[PDB]
Amino acid sequence: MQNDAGEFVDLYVPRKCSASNRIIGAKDHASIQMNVAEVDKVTGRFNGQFKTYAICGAIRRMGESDDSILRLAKADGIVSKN
Amino acid sequence: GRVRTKTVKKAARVIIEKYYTRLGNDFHTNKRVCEEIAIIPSKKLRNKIAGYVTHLMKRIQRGPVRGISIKLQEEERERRDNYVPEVSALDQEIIEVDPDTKEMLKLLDFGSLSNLQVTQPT
Amino acid sequence: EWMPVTKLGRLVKDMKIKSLEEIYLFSLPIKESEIIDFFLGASLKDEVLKIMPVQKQTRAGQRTRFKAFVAIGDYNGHVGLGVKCSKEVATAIRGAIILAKLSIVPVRRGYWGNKIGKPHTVPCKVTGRCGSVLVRLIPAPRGTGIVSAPVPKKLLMMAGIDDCYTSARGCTATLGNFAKATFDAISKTYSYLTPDLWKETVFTKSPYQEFTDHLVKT
Amino acid sequence: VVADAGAFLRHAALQDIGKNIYTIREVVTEIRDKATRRRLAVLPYELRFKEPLPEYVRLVTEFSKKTGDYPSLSATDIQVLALTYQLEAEFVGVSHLKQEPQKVKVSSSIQHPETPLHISGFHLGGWITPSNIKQIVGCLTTDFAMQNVLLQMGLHVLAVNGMLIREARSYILRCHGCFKTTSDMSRVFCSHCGNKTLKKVSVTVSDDGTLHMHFSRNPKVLNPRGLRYSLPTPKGGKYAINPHLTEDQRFPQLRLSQKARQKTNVFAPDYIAGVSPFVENDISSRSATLQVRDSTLGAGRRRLNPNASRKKFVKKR
Amino acid sequence: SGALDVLQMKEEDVLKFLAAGTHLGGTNLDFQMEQYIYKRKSDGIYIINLKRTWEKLLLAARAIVAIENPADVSVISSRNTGQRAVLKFAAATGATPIAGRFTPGTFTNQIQAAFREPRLLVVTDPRADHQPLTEASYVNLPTIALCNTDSPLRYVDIAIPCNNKGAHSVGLMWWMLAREVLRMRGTISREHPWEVMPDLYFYRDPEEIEKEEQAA
Amino acid sequence: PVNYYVDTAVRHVLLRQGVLGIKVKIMLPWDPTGKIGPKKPLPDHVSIVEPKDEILPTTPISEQK
RNA sequence: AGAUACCGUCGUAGUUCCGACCAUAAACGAUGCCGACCGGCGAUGCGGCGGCGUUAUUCCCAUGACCCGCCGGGCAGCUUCC
Ligand SMILES: [Zn+2]
Repeated sequence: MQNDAGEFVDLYVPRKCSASNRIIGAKDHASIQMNVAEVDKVTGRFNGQFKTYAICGAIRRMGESDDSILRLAKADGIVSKN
Repeated sequence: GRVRTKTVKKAARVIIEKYYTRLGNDFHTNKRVCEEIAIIPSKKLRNKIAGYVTHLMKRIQRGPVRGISIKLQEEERERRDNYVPEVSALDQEIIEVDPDTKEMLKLLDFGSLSNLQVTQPT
Repeated sequence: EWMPVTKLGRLVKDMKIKSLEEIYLFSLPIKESEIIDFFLGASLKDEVLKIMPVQKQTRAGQRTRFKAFVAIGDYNGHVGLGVKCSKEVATAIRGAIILAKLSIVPVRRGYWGNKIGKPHTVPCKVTGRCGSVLVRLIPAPRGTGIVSAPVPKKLLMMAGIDDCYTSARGCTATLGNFAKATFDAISKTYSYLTPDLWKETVFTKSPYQEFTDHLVKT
Repeated sequence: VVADAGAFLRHAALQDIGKNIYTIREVVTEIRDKATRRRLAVLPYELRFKEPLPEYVRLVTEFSKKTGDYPSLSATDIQVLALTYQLEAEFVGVSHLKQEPQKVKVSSSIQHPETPLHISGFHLGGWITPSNIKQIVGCLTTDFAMQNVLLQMGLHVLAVNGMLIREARSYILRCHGCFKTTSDMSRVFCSHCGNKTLKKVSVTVSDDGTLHMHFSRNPKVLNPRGLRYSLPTPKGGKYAINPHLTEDQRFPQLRLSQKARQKTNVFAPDYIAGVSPFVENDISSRSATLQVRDSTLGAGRRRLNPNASRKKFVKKR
Repeated sequence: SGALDVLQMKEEDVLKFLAAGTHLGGTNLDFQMEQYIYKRKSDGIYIINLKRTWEKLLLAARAIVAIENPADVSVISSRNTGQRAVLKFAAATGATPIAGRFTPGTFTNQIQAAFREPRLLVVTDPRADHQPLTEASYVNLPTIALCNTDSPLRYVDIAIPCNNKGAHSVGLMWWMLAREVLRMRGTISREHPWEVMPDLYFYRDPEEIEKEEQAA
Repeated sequence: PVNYYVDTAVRHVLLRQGVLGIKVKIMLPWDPTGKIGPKKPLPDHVSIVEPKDEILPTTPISEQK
């Protein structure tokens, strides 16, 4: 990552999965980047803001990326409790 | 027998797509407008093309066939797609509901709905 | 003059995708070989690893066609591998050259001992598999060179890997298996979480979600 | 005396006593049987062609959903009942009609739905005694969806049986899920909720329209047992077979070969010359190699629950 | 749901799901769907927790919003129950629909004239149109599937527990999906109920055309 | 159209061991002869005039010159 | 064409019981034993736990017989890009 002098010796920083923290590989095509939008707490229109999520493919293979995104938006208050 | 060909079929459908408005139900007027637009070879080919155009006009005047994509018929279709009746079937008085469905909305704080009907459980 | 057929290629062509790296960051597939020619260009070399003749068992005998194992590589950055089977031997080669450009992984380079200067070896001891072919890359001190079979030495050279310790197992004589497996293993260097990579990833705007104003234009 | 396509399908040539015979032009052109067109060639000169009015049609459709038969009727089946409405407003006293008649009055029994309620050779005597096959103003309709709407108005009609109607014994299908009765006996999936939660419901309709319906209170039908099982991956291709969930998901075209799909018409005496005394079995085509079977064949294995003890060497479709 | 009373399931809308019978679930229930259920009852009709169903609509009613070009959404029915909804969905949306047959290779085969590159997929059925799901597994497409109780969540991204075996059951889901995303974007707001009646998005069933032309 | 599109040429080249004989066929294109191809197009090809865009009037305005 | 073989009629030893030998089998899941972890789904066998109901002539509790669910150990399935 960083050499002795401290320059960033790497090409790009690969993004990590937002569910299981694994590296999304560069040739991974079941991968997701779901830009979920934010609401007003009052009006219900579009904020201008949006929360980007990320699902790796092996999670998406298992049918479990539904609950994963579901509890990630629980974690960001986009899903109400119960 | 006498089976048409892709050169007959796939090229006639393009005349439908672009110039449906000038077409009609004649063989002999579809054929005279065919040479106005289709830069064709020999006349047997344009006769088979014009015959498939005429047969296809006959097929259209029942209803839309699969092969077409018409700028005029689809706006006609959307103005026949918009069948908006008086009473939609989601504005009704009595809808019979199982007792196990009833306990959900009492817990999901919508037990105040009066349009329901708990029936005799079978 | 190249006219792309994807939303990817237009943003590549029209100065909107800045580097090759942003395609790797959002893991977008590349379906147009000219994008590879756009960024790499001159800094890209290719090698025929084998031409083998194959025969289709036709009802009237056999007929001859040729496979072509072409590995390409940006020296210091990237590799690829393509396998085209055609009838004409010049056709099978130029098919696999395009087919290898469609298969460009990047590679991560690390250090053996202390991190002085530029990286030279594999960051950890990664492995790869392709059909009973185990291939293991191992980090190596600076200047030891590639200690391998002649075949993965091509891919490791064309990556920019200066030096490595290779160990392999299986029926390595079957070239396609043995060349994909070492292509597998160098593909996994960026697919390996090391403690450098614990910084939480700020998801930047994807160029689809960013430059879609220019995609409504064309 | 309104004539129907079922009266000519059973060939009820009864233009002799009822003499006010009116009919629809469409319901005789839609018949695909040639012996009915043979009936159309000679006899129907005594009847008259007529259509009902759009004021009359909509008022028929009002209590049609209130008797729960409007999707069960065909489109041509709507106009025939409205064709009776102008005749009744013309000839008969309108003052003896009713509409929105009556409730369900569930007569819950311990009788299984599949019991032979009045199937002729079945007996619990009742023989056949070979005369009785022909012993098995108004209308002549053999469709119960037609017959249901008539008697709820209080409209006595007749049939190929020259006497009037008083008893209407048939079966309908109520959705066990959404409580929706259809008069169709052919479909197996629901029309409102689309599940396989249709169950057999026997009715009994009088001439006045006393709807009383034997809902079979028996937990062999009210059963959740063979109802949960894991399903394979959804398969897409020319030869995929998805396990028939909805009434209309696009199955691929799988068809029998016409040299296999046809049986023997062994009744016909033009029969002697040539082949074996049975139909030749199809061992050649790729209809046989893909093991394409009839949708009606093997239906008893559908009724078997999935999680059971199948013998260790079977494989179905 | 984002715990807003602005976004809470309103009192009229509960009636429609009861009316068409979306609360009536299938006979089979996926264990991946067993989170979303309310209860098993007798005779295997797994009644779906509708507030949970309502919470999953709204995440999908946030997912479609962030895309700048609304044409970048593919909306697909493979069967003949969600044809009329999907077509006039995009008429009210600006989406890019696919009705009827999904051409295998619409998302992969870059040579085709049918080849489109969307940014988001919404599916009527994860069993009927499963073919554009596996297509969406290759082009990095997020996914929304109108999931029944028996609906495998494979390659879905968010999923909505409704019923879709019923004709009206499907059409109310698309109508009310479109009802929120438009009021999310900035048309007429939460006060007015929407001018398009959900009977427009019901399936036509052209045996009923001859049952509606002969009376109206 | 094999008789005005392809050009058949047949030779007899010599070597030490015998004779090779080559065959070269050149199927000519369209766009009539600026040394290039024939006048007459393919009798299978059906060129349809591109969809000519026309202005739609709404109000009866009589443009009298 | 060839048969001492594919056939039939009899039929010893054996197949049967008891007492000793004998220790091999395509003795098979062609898959050592014990323990842990790793997806689902119902059916079934045994034991137990709980429960609206129906029948043993109801009923009084019994107790069986079914029916819905749960636990544990079994023989088995089916499913699935673990
Ligand atoms: Zn139903």
